[PDB]
Formats: sequence, C-alpha cells, structure tokens
Amino acid sequence: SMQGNWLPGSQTPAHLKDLKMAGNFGFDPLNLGAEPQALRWYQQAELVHSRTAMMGVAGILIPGIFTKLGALNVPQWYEAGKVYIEGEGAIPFGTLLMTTLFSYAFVEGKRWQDFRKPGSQAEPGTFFGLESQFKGTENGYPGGIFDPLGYSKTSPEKLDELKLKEIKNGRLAMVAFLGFAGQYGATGKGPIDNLADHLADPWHNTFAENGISVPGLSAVEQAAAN
Amino acid sequence: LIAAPVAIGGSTAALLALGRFVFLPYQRRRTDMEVGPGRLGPKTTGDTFFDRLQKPASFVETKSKDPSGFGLIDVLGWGALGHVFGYFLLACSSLQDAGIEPFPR
Amino acid sequence: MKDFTTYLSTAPVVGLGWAIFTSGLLIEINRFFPDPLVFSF
Amino acid sequence: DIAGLTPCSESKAYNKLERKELKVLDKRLKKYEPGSAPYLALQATKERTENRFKTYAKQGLLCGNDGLPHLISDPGLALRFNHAGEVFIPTFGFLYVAGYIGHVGRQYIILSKEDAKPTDKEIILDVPLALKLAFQGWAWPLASIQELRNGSLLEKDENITVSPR
Amino acid sequence: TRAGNFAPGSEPKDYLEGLPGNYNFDPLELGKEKGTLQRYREAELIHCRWAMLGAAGCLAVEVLGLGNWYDAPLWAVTGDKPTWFGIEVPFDIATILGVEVVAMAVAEGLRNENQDMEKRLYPGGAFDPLGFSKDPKSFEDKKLKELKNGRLAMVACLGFAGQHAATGKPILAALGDHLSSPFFNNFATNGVSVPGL
Amino acid sequence: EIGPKRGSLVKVLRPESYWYNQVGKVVSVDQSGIRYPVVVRFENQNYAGVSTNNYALDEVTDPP
Amino acid sequence: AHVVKIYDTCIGCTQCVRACPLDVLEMVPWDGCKAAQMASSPRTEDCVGCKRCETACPTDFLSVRVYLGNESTRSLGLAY
Ligand code: CLA
Ligand SMILES: CC(/C=C/C=C(C)/C=C/[C@@]12O[C@]1(C)C[C@@H](O)CC2(C)C)=C\C=C\C=C(C)\C=C\C=C(C)\C=C\[C@@]12O[C@]1(C)C[C@@H](O)CC2(C)C
Ligand SMILES: CC1=C(/C=C/C(C)=C/C=C/C(C)=C\C=C\C=C(C)/C=C/C=C(C)/C=C/C2=C(C)CCCC2(C)C)C(C)(C)CCC1
Repeated sequence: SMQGNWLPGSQTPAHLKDLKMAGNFGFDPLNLGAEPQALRWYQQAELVHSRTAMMGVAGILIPGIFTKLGALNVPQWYEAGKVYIEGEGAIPFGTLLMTTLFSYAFVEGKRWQDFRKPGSQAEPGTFFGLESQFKGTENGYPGGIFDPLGYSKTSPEKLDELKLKEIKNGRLAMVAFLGFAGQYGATGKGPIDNLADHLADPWHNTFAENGISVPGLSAVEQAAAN
Repeated sequence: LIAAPVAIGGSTAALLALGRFVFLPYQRRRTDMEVGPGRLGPKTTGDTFFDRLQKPASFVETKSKDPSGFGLIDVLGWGALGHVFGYFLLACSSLQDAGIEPFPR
Repeated sequence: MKDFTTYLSTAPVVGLGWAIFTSGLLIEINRFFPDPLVFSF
Repeated sequence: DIAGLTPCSESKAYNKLERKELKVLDKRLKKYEPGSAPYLALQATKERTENRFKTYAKQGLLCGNDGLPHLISDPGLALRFNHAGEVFIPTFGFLYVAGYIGHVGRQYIILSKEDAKPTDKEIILDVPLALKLAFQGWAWPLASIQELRNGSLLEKDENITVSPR
Repeated sequence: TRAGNFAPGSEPKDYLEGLPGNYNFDPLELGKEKGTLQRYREAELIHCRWAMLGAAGCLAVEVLGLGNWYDAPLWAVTGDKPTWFGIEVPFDIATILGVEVVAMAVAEGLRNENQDMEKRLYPGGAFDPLGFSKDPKSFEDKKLKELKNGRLAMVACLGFAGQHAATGKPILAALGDHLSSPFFNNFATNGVSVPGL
Repeated sequence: EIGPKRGSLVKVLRPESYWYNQVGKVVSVDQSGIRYPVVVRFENQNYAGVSTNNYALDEVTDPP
Repeated sequence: AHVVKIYDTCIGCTQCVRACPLDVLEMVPWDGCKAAQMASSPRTEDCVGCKRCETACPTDFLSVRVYLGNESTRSLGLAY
C-alpha cells in the first residue's frame, strides 16, 4: 500500500493511493501512471533502467575506489572506452557494438514477449527444455534461473521489503549516474576525485563554484570581488 | 557478329513454337476473362458505318485450320516477336563485334 | 479582488503574460549568451 | 570537408570577412574619445564580434567559396561527421517544445469541454488549471504514445462532422 | 501439427495451420486471403528450390576447387572457352542464352498450366521418379525438411551476395576468416554493412 | 411516443445538414404525423446562427 | 427568370416572405408541418435572386432555394 510520501501535504494521485507497489511515494504529478498496465510497462522500464544503472555505477565506483587504494591500475570510466580500444588486445568497436546489440535484442525480445503475455515463454520444447523455469511469477520479477540461490522463496513480507530495497538502491544509483555524467561535464574528473575534493575542501569545491553548471555565477563572484 | 538469316530464323521458329505449343493453352484463358460471355464482350452494338468499324473483322473468328487455335493473327504476332528477338540478339552481337563493351566491367 | 482578477484572467492579459514571459526569456538568452549557430554544447 | 566546403578555421574568405568587419567597426571608433560611453558600446560590439567569429570556428562548422558558414542537414552525414549540432539536435529540441504546446492545448481543450458552456472558457481562461497543465507537460511524448494506442488521442469518424460531397 | 514457433508466445495465426513449415512466423498478416496465400506458398516453394540450386552451384564451385562463383561467368567477358567440370564444352555464348531462354520458357509455360493447386505446389509423377512419397507421414516429413533447408538456402543466397558485395574474397575464404579471427574478421570490420562501424 | 425519448442525446445522419455525425438533444417530438417531427437542439450554432433543427425518424439514431 | 424552389423541410415561420422585397413568395396551407403552412413562389418571374429568403431561412439545410440564370429586364433590377 502507501508508505511514506515524496512531498508531505501534496495531493496524492488517485491511482497511487491504494496501489500495492515497490517504493511507492506518490511521486507522479504528471499522472503518467494513471492507466493500469501502462504503469506495469513503466514499472518494467524503471526496473530495467535501475538494474543496468546499478551495474554501471558499481562498475564506476568499485574500480574507482580500488584505483584510489592503488591495487588496480583501472582507468576512469569516461576514458575507459579509448583506453581499451587503443590497446593491443582490442576487439573493434563495430564488432563490440554489433555483439552487444545482437545479444541484448535476443534477451529483450524474450523480456518483451513475456510482458505482452505473462508466462508465455514456458512453452515446452523451445529453449532446449530449460524454459520451464522461465515463467515470470510477477511483471518485472521473472525468477527461475535468475534467482538460483533461492533468495526469493521466502515469506511474502520479506519479498516486498527486498523489492523496496531493490527500487530504493536502484533509484539512488540512477541519480548517481546522472551525477557522474554531470560531474564529468563540469569538473572533468572522476567521482572518486570529486568526492575527495569535497571531503578535503568542501566550500571551494562546489557545483556553484564551477561556472559550467551555473553560467554567469562566476561573473557575479568576480564583480563582487572587484 | 552472328549471321542474320540463321539467327532470325531460329529466333522466330522458337517464338512460333512457344506461341503454339506452350503459350496457346495459357492464351484463350486470359482473353476468356477479358472478352468472355458474362464480362465486357462487345463494346458496340452496330447501327451505322462509323460504329461497325469497331466490330471484329471477318477473318479472325472463322475457324481453326491449325489443330490448335493458332490463327493468322497469332502467326503474325509471334513472328513479329521472333523478328524482334532476333534483331535484338544481332544488335548485341554487332555491338560486341565493334570492340565496345556494353556490360559493366 | 475576485471581480478584478476575473478580468485579469481573460485572453488579452494572457496575450500579454505569455508574450512578456517568452519575449523576456529570449532577450535574456540572447543577452547573457552571445549569438550561436551550432548546438555543440 | 563534405560537399566541397572547407572548415571555417581554415577558410581564407572567412578571415577576410572578419578583417573587413573589424575594419568598418574600427572606422567608427576614430570619431569618439576612448573614455566615452559610445566607445564602450562599440568596444563591446567588437568583443562580441570577435567572440562570435572565434566560437563559430573550431566547432566543426564549415563554409564554401563565400566566407559564410554552412549547415549540414542530412542525418548520418551530420552524425558520422561532427555536424549534429547544426540541425539534428535542434530538430528534437524544437519538436519537444512543439509537442509541449500541442499537448497542453489538447489537455486544456479536453478539460474545458467537460464543463457547462465551454465556449466561455476559451475567452475566460482559468489560471490555476492552465498553469498546472503548463507544468505537467514535460512528459508530453509519453502521454501522447499511451493515448495513441488506446483511442483517447484519436476519434472514430462516426462522431466527426464530414463533408456531404 | 505446428513445427515450432518463430517467437515463444506469439499470436497464433489461424490461416497457417495445415501447411508445411508452419512456424506462425509472419507478423505483417500477409497472405490473409486464401488465394494470395496459395500464390505466395508456391512462389516461396519455387524460390527456395532456386535457392537450393544457386547454393549448390556456389558451394560446388568451391569444394571442387574449380574457381569462384563470381568470376565463373567472366568467361564471356574475356571471350575464351568455357569450362564445366573439366569438360570444355564448345557451345557459343549466344547459343547458350538462346537455349536457356527457350528451355526456361517452355518449363515455366508447362508448369504454369497445371490449373490445379495441389499439383502446382507438389506435382509428383514424372518429377518424382524415386517414389518415396508413398506414405503421407514420410511425405510430410520430407516436406518439412525441404522447406526448412529451402528457407536456409534463401538466406544463404543473399548471404553470398552480401559477402561478395562487401569483400572480394570467396565463400570459403570468408568462412576461414571467421574461423581464424571471428572478432577481427566479420561483417562489422569492413565498415560497409553498417555505417560508421 | 413514435420517436426517441425527450431530452435524450441522439445522432443525426442527415448528409446535407450542418450537424452530420453530431450529437444533439431532443427538445420535442411531434405526434401529429408530419414530415420531420423529431426536433432537436444543438449546443453549437450553424453558419446562419440557429441552434435547433428538425429531422425525420430515419435520420435519428442513438450515438455510441 | 430565376428559379425559386421550396422543399418539404419548410415548417412555416412566415418570415421568408417578409424578407423578400419583391412579392415573389406566398404561403399556402399544408399538412407536413406543425404550422400547416408551406412557402410557394407564384411570381417566380419577378425574382432577382437577392437570396434574402435564404438569409431568413432557419432550417439546415434551407427549405427555400434560389437558382441564378436566364436573367431578364426585371430580374436584373434595372429601372431603365
Ligand atoms: C494547442 C492547440 C492546437 C493543436 C494541438 C493543433 C493541432 C493541429 N492543427 Mg491547429 N491551430 C490552432 C491550435 C492547435 N492546432 C490555433 C489556435 C489555430 C489558429 C491560429 C490553428 C490553425 C491551424 C491551421 C490553419 C492548420 C492547423 C493544422 C493543425 C495540424 C498540424 C499540426 C500543427 O502544428 O499545425 C500548425 C498549427 C499552427 C500554425 C497554429 C499555431 C497557433 C498556436 C501555436 C496555438 C496556440 C494554442 C494555445 C497555446 C493552447 C492553449 C494552452 C492552454 C494551456 C491554455 C494539427 C492537427 C493544419 C492541418 O490541418 O493539418 C492537418 C492546418 O492547416 N491548425
Ligand atoms: C532464388 C534465389 C537465388 C537464386 C540463385 C541462383 C539462380 C544462382 C545462380 C548462380 O550462382 C550460381 C549457382 C553460380 C554463379 O557463378 C552464377 C549465378 C547465376 C549467380 C534466392 C532467393 C532469395 C530470397 C530471399 C532472401 C527472400 C527474403 C524474404 C524476406 C526477407 C521476407 C520478408 C518478410 O519476412 C519479413 C522480414 C517480415 C514478414 O512480416 C513479411 C515478409 C515479407 C515475409
Ligand atoms: C503455311 C503453313 C505452315 C508454315 C508456316 C510457317 C513456316 C510460318 C512462318 C512464319 C515466320 C517464320 C515468320 C512470320 C513473321 C510474321 C510477321 C508479321 C513478322 C513481322 C516482323 C516485324 C514487325 C519486324 C519488325 C522490325 C523491323 C521492321 C525493323 C526493326 C526491327 C524490328 C524487328 C522491330 C505449316 C507447314 C507449319 C502448316 C501448314 C500451313
């Protein structure tokens, strides 16, 4: 049901009050999730944007953290594309992009056909006999081989808690990646260097101090200094 | 350059043989769904001199001296097709014999 | 206030408020930023 | 270097045009004292001219046989070569705002039509609903796609006035 | 009786049920009308048979080491004597074109005048001298296998055409290039199949 | 009695009418047996300026 | 002169005869309307085609129709 609120005192949309959702806070002022399986499609869009954002951010911080500690010489994420391509063991960019596009289209084709008809991928004799566990128990939550440790076959009150923990860490990594592109756009440095700069020197290292994010604010500082 | 009489005669004999032994059963079926009984048929009725000119001729519907329906008009048309094909082949051979290559290299 | 703000809500004032807002927005963009041709960030 | 157009950074006619504009702008500079306000305005105009010529160059812009920069319109050619900022990204930039105005006009038309004497609402605007719809139109293509599939966007012609031919 | 699905969970089209090679493949709803469906069926069957013939020629020119399929018809351009299986036939190119056009004309004229749908699809008789179509079960099995290998050959012919349009190497050379360094030698490395890699 | 209910929304299928494939409200239906007894009122005026018109029985059906 | 035709859609507000300053239209009894009236044009040779009856017609489409053509000395409105 309803847990928390994105804005206390705001008028909750009617489609979000009695709705059983993972991480629902009433945050839909534009009423995009008014229709029911339209919200199901955007639930899957939010889940699949967050899951690749989780892997993307973890692929940025954990190599970035280990770079600060000096264990690995892994470069920064923004220049990692040119680092691998210019290397002597480089698969060409056209081959990599075609392989990524072909592999994801096959995967997202199964994900798409699961959405239109739930449990339709469990038809016998299609994926060499192992498609019997490929039936999605919930929209955006397929299960089966995707949960081989049995961490979802638990009490129902623990399941939505795990779903709430998934969407909360999913949204947090999702705004983190926007911060990562914005901080590379403004400062031109990695998130680890930016975090160390803010920790060691918080006042002089701010997005307001940088003129890229807020144009003309540095001229206000220069005019006030003179 | 290919000799003209043998090429022309072979092309027109092949086209006449195709018209009589091959294309004739497919003929008189496209026309049967074109000028057949229940469909269009006659465009005119026939009252005046300027209106009888669109009536069919007198020598194209008499009977069939050939075992098939291959009449004089069909003979003329398929012979014209054969002459056309033979002249096309002769023209291509002449263009090749002049040292000019029309085909892409 | 209600009687006057009903007149304030009619189309000629809306024909100004949108006009003033959009015009001033474009003036400030063309003023603080120079005249560009390419959206190359 | 497509369609026989040299880049603006390496074009002689582009620099000759810049020198000609600097010459005529400095011609008016000799008629005023340097400590005057028309001199400051002319200096700011010259600075804006120099900044515009510098920023128009080194940005992938190209020109041919005139000294005036050209725009590449074909997609793909403007994507393989760095020319997407000319018209490719302004295309989606305009369409977002163009679809913004069309969507908020549609929602206001729909909302006003389910009200008594709706003809008055077109000449008597209401501010709180129009401003709420104005700030609830950022996701216009997302609202447009969902209405397209389900028939709320369109209307069957059995309730549409059609010509009697 | 369906031989599989082109997509697990697709919408089952009711107009492709009692047909060989039924995968419910088409999403464009082509061949909804029965006569157009039969016309497209016989067109697909004879297109796939010609795909068999073309793939067989293009592969037998490679596995026999007699040249490549693309420069095989270059004998008429240079005006030398044509060779087939090391026989050295002496026939002139114009005679080849004439006999080919008249033979294919009589073949497609006698084929089109069957005037019955089942034998327009599957004639039998003189065209089936081995007589393995006596029982319906093996007949439909060979129908399914013929249609599957025919669709595969129809893909293969366009594959050969695209491979030669990209690189001048023959089919076996491209197969060896993909066998040796698949990541360094494929369609994405030439830069012409996809614009800008 | 012979026509639609009074006050019910109806659809006009008269081709030459301005309100072809439109929705109008029945204001009166005549029971005297005249040519066009079904009289309806429309919310939007025509080009002349009127807002009401009369139609026959076959020109009036319930809209979906 | 001009041809003036009145269709059965007329229901008799007796106002199309007032808008015509030429005495072209007249009103006859009828039975196809509530008012039991129907417009008629006895002096159709005296009409000029000014279409004032069309402006006065409230039916959609109009019950009275005036068609131009075959003009004469009276339908052209010349006093000379
Ligand atoms: C927001 C309302 C709205 C919408 C969604 C449309 C949509 C359409 N119109 Mg229409 N139009 C409108 C208002 C609108 N029009 C107004 C107010 C006028 C009078 C000036 C016209 C005059 C008009 C003509 C003459 C034509 C169209 C055509 C079209 C079509 C082409 C799309 C387009 O950009 O046309 C171009 C539209 C214009 C040039 C009009 C621009 C006027 C402004 C932008 C509208 C302002 C509306 C306002 C801001 C909404 C209030 C917001 C609310 C929050 C209060 C499309 C179906 C064309 C067609 O038939 O295509 C099939 C066509 O020939 N329209
Ligand atoms: C006949 C054929 C090939 C014939 C080859 C021949 C004669 C080759 C002969 C030679 O090579 C030799 C032996 C040796 C060489 O030295 C000389 C030549 C002379 C060159 C290929 C057909 C090839 C046929 C092909 C490739 C057909 C492709 C069809 C497609 C893609 C259909 C599309 C759709 O499926 C979608 C996408 C979606 C659906 O909704 C809708 C539909 C319409 C069903
Ligand atoms: C009698 C008889 C017979 C025989 C027959 C024959 C043998 C025939 C042939 C025929 C032929 C063998 C041919 C024909 C022809 C016809 C025609 C009618 C033609 C035409 C032509 C044309 C028209 C041409 C044209 C041209 C020119 C002029 C120039 C340029 C080129 C061209 C080509 C275009 C038999 C015994 C069988 C039987 C009995 C009877």
